Amino acid sequence: AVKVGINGFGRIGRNVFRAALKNPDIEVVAVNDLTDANTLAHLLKYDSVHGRLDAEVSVNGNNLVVNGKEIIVKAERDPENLAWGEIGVDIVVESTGRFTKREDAAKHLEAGAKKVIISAPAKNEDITIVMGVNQDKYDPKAHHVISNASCTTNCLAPFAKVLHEQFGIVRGMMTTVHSYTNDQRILDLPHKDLRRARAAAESIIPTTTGAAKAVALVLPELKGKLNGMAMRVPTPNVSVVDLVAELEKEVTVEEVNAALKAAAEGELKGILAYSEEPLVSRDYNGSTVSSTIDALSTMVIDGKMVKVVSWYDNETGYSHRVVDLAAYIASKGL
Amino acid sequence: AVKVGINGFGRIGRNVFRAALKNPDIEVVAVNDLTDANTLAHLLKYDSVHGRLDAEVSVNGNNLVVNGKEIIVKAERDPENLAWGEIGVDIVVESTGRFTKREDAAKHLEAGAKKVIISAPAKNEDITIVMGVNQDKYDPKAHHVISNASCTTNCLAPFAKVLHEQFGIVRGMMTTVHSYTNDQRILDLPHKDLRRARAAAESIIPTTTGAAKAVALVLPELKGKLNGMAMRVPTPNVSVVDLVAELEKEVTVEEVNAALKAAAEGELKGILAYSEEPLVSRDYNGSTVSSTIDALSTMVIDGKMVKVVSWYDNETGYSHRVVDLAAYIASKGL
Amino acid sequence: AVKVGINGFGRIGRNVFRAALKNPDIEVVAVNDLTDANTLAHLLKYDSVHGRLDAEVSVNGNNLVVNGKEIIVKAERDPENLAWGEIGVDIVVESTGRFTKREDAAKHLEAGAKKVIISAPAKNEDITIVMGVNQDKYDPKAHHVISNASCTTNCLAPFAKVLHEQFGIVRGMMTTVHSYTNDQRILDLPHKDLRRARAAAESIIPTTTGAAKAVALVLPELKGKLNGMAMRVPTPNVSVVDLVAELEKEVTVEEVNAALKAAAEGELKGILAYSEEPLVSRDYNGSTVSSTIDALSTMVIDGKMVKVVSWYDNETGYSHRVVDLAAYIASKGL
Amino acid sequence: AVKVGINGFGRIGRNVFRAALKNPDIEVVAVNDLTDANTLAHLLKYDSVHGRLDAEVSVNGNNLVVNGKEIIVKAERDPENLAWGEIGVDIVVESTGRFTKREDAAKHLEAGAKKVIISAPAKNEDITIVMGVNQDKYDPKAHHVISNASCTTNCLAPFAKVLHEQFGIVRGMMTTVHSYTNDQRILDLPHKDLRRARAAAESIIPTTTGAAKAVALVLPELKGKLNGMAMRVPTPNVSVVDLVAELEKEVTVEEVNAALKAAAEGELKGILAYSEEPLVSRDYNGSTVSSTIDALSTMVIDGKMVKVVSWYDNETGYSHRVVDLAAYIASKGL
Ligand SMILES: NC(=O)c1ccc[n+]([C@@H]2O[C@H](COP(=O)([O-])OP(=O)(O)OC[C@H]3O[C@@H](n4cnc5c(N)ncnc54)[C@H](O)[C@@H]3O)[C@@H](O)[C@H]2O)c1
Ligand SMILES: NC(=O)c1ccc[n+]([C@@H]2O[C@H](COP(=O)([O-])OP(=O)(O)OC[C@H]3O[C@@H](n4cnc5c(N)ncnc54)[C@H](O)[C@@H]3O)[C@@H](O)[C@H]2O)c1
Ligand SMILES: NC(=O)c1ccc[n+]([C@@H]2O[C@H](COP(=O)([O-])OP(=O)(O)OC[C@H]3O[C@@H](n4cnc5c(N)ncnc54)[C@H](O)[C@@H]3O)[C@@H](O)[C@H]2O)c1
Ligand SMILES: NC(=O)c1ccc[n+]([C@@H]2O[C@H](COP(=O)([O-])OP(=O)(O)OC[C@H]3O[C@@H](n4cnc5c(N)ncnc54)[C@H](O)[C@@H]3O)[C@@H](O)[C@H]2O)c1
Repeated sequence: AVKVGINGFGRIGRNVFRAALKNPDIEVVAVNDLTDANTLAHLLKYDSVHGRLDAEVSVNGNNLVVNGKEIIVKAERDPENLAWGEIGVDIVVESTGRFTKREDAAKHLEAGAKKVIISAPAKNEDITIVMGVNQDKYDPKAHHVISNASCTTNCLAPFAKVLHEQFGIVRGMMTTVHSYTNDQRILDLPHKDLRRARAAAESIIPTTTGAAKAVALVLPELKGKLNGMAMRVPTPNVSVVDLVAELEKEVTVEEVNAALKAAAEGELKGILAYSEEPLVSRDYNGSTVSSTIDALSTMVIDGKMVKVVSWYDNETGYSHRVVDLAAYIASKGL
Repeated sequence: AVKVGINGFGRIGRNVFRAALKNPDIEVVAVNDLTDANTLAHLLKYDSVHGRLDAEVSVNGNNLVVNGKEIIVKAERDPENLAWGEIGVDIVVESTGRFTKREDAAKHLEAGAKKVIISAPAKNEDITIVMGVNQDKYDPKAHHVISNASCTTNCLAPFAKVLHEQFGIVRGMMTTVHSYTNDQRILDLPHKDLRRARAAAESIIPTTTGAAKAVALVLPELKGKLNGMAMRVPTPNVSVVDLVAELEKEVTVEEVNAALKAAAEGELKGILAYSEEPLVSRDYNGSTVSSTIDALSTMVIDGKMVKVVSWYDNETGYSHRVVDLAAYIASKGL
Repeated sequence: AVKVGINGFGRIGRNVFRAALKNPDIEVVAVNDLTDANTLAHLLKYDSVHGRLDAEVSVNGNNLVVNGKEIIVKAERDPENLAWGEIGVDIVVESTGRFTKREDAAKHLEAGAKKVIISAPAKNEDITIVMGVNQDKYDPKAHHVISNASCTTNCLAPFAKVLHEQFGIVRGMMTTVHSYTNDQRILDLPHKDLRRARAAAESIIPTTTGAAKAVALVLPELKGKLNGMAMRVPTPNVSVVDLVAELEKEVTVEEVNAALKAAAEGELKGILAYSEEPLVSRDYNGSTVSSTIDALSTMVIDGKMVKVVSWYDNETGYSHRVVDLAAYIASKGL
Repeated sequence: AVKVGINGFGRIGRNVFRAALKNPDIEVVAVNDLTDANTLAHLLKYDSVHGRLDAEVSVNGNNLVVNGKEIIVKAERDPENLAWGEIGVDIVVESTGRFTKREDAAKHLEAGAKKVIISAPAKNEDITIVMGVNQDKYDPKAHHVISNASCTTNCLAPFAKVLHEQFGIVRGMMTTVHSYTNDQRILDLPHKDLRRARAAAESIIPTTTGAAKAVALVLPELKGKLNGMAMRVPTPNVSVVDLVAELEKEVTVEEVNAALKAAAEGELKGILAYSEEPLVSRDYNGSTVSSTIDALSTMVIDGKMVKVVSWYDNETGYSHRVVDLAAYIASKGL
């Protein structure tokens, strides 16, 4: 029903597409990138990480035909010339990675879109939402440039929430051991981040993350209580959050895991998951939840310091959240 | 001067051999493995991780010849049959990974050697030593079967000592993001550990570690204060320790780095190193120190919770400490 | 229908099992390995290359329970002790990699089975079959210990048959650029083959292959005309054959491609596939045919020399052919 | 001596820089890229493939200081603006990958340079040289825009030359199994070549090559007699050429190998090398020759069809040849 347009048909853009084909509440009517339709059809069809799209994809002139519906292909470098309004696009998913500051993202609104979901942390957005955490704070009257935060924040927030509500976080530090992404380099090339300049598939690469601090945007009570870093490693998809926290109450592993399982089975079902199996990163490829607790890794010291580890498919989970947010937003009235 | 034999000419035995080539004090005279001298000479010459050996290597009958010196090659499955005594070996480096219980390692003693250094965490050993942390605790009379601990423990202990001595650790949790080793599987094969059963180069693999508890063996005051986990990733060598600790003194990032830098330049010179460069794991390939603080990653929260990151070449640094321990033991009279 | 047993529940053993679940002609009633039922169920459930099995898998005592069918699990190191006969097993799939000589393989018949399929090149076998090439040569009275040849030979033979029949092969050389397998080493360890002793995921590793020579076992006319080598590379599955042959007739790329395409659509349907897409190795992960021509790579020089490239999922395509041969053999009378 | 400028301080640019450090005949006075001196200094110091540069490297304002030598750093996207002439640069190495067409490369001549070496196959150049094959054909008066061809052509031409001279090539097909380069993509992104669009470290990726054909530029007699393809694989550096050729005379494997070895030790010493060790790609990291025959891989069928395999460090060997050519051109007078 709600008409969606995707700006930047890359890892997240094409994964959102894939997640959207499942949602009957949403309809992707157009995509914009920097290439032609033949190239997009080919990239959409064959995915190195996710396998063949199971849908008939063809090219009809300048457009994509997927299961008989035509999808408009644009190739406009400048968001202002998109003309979203002319084709009836209501919600734009901004997934280029170039327009995360309000000045650029709002161009879509000026082009006739009713709402914009930035697929990353933003600057000056109306509101930053983590589904299952603070979607209730969205005001349809006032919020038009919406950030869906990062994949890492989507992983950490749901369980930080649980731990905080339940035991109370004094302070905590995280490490995300993260698959490489298109922001890195194949072989030692210039980068703003000198760590991210280095061959992506050959090293463990420390890099900064704003994800722990960003939790404070969706869970105000944690402002100034978490910090963290990332470690980019030689895998193409799937990541994991390692959080070490000092709690207010004294707990046991059993207690910590019970609260997490409860939430995964209740309030956070479909967002937070819980696993007691000894799995590895490849096992989570294709996982649509935001966070899956590795129960076997939970660990406590002195009743107060806990280690919690949670898996996330950084392309899939995050893309399903983008679609969830689009439906929720549309559900509040456009 | 002191003659050394190496049992198990694998990643550690060959790395120990390379390090011993630069040591004035010890001389490797014989090796034992399960293969022929021709295979061993090939493996010693050409290393996938460390490149070509810059030495002249040849085979003379059943022996390896390295820079004119003849090295005896044995192929004895049973340590008891080694006959270390006849060829004068006083110190045996136990690097097979099969004889880590004192009872098994003591077979070299039966075979004529005077001291045994097990290249891993041991069972019932006379003493566990971490060079620069507790070598002073070694008694030449009382201790014959000595464990050099694990690579991770050698990384963590030298800086856990500084932090504790300086600020006081209340409690702390570690994660080692570690390169794969020969204990893993190429493609999903039975293993006691169901996580290590999985394709080593394809996933992020959580696995347990006793390295954080094992710090208690060399710094008794940390007994029951640390715990940790490991994450094996798709790189062939070089690992990193990520420690999150609750300190007793309120600190700044600058004071933590200054204490670390101070120890690296002083007391722990050769063992602890300190780096302010934004490096990646490949830059640590060949590093001989046990631990190199990544000073740029140091972070504090609420003045009490710290994050310290330290690099280690799990093959080279650990091998260099094996040689250091061997010469320290020799220095104390054998 | 025909009851089957699997000896060696590894990459081929488990992939045959997966293939067999959707074949109504055969039924796997028992497997043999060197491990417990819990480890095998785990490995059957979660695969690093092929993902999660879509079947319900559990452990019932000492056995596996798959989709409500109890599967007997054995842990006999000696085939002669398998007692295949007492539980009605007619065909045994020999996939341990240890029993490729007819005399070793024949222990299975001593144990009560009626037929043995060795999942690799054999020694002294009754017959070597390549489905699609010479299965008509199977004789139910004279052949009991059958070899299904190698994955490489199953890729090459079907298209070498078309080129030969249509144009006539004078001579030709093959290279298989192949994924790594459990026969290789994680980090430089002794191996009979000094090339396979080297870190599997770190290099391009030239290795010998008998596959081009083995085509003569299924296509007698090609004896002495083909030879080749292999290059093992850092990918966990999927391989490709590059054949260069001197032909009898003058051809064009179009002629050669049309010939391959006709065979793929007619006689070799299901065994030989034909692709006009510019795909990469990951796109063929899960592919069930033995051979898929990369039509874009077909090249001719001087009307006489041709280059043909064909893809193959070395685990899946091969495993499906084992299943096809088991079904074929059962149709001929047991 | 000859003052050299480098345009595009990338994999080839910095490897040429490394190679030049050793040449007393050539002096690198300036480099141009698109970033600052601090970034370039860091990239030159720390290399993911070749390790730490053994030289003192610092930044002196806006310049690089290497072992006392100041190296001017420019950052001009447009070659027209480099003003080579003003700083005395005689030879320019064009290694950005963007200016291979004569009209773009000639811009360096208009900016004051005397000669331009394009580090890639070119369009409309004055001449294409393969050191040790046709450098004798270079005319100082007439040739000012010179291509040093590709890394593959440099591997192939030296031994195709020997083979043709000795036995005579009728026709041949080559496959180059090649390390990934910065021309590829980390995770499926638009690319002009839909093969090269796919995740580089995840697959075996077939791609066209003009290297076989380009041999005819340097060995005119082979025009129309060779063709080939490439396969990009998950390794960061080092490649291998696989040539299958129909010969004019009848040879033995022993004859072919002795011809290659004779050339490697005579004519082509330092360009063509010969190895009888069973080595792997990582063993050739840092290899400065153009082509190293893998003698154990030589194979003959019917005395007429030959397979010759040759290794090449695509970064280092090519880079030393760029330095070789520069020194050659200089010696003929500027
Ligand atoms: N990859 C992940 O795991 C991930 C997860 C969550 C959020 N994100 C965020 O999503 C964003 C996209 O990341 P990605 O990994 O998908 O990147 P990407 O490189 O795969 O895709 C970006 C796409 O945008 C296109 N593009 C670039 N500039 C354009 C322009 N001006 N107009 C139109 N198209 C343009 C590119 O051609 C490409 O197709 C970034 O903000 C990233 O931080 C990424
Ligand atoms: N790789 C590392 O980073 C590392 C670091 C520190 C300590 N360690 C420990 O060192 C030990 C060896 O580790 P590795 O990685 O060098 O292993 P590895 O597999 O590469 O080497 C073991 C070697 O021992 C030989 N061997 C096996 N059984 C033998 C026997 N009975 N007699 C003689 N030789 C025998 C094998 O042929 C092989 O060469 C293990 O205890 C491991 O925990 C490993
Ligand atoms: N992986 C491939 O691409 C492939 C393709 C075609 C043919 N093959 C052939 O198939 C055979 C198996 O290859 P793989 O890749 O599956 O190997 P693998 O190493 O993955 O599996 C071997 C299995 O046999 C079990 N095993 C070993 N010795 C045993 C014994 N004595 N009794 C019972 N079980 C035993 C092991 O525990 C393991 O599960 C080899 O002959 C191989 O050449 C392999
Ligand atoms: N990598 C190899 O093995 C290899 C080998 C032989 C030849 N080559 C050829 O050499 C060239 C360079 O290849 P590479 O692998 O080094 O690539 P690269 O991507 O590593 O480096 C190119 C460098 O050029 C700089 N650059 C880009 N545009 C520029 C501009 N307009 N002005 C100045 N600098 C600019 C980039 O920042 C980068 O540092 C290509 O033509 C390639 O085909 C590459």
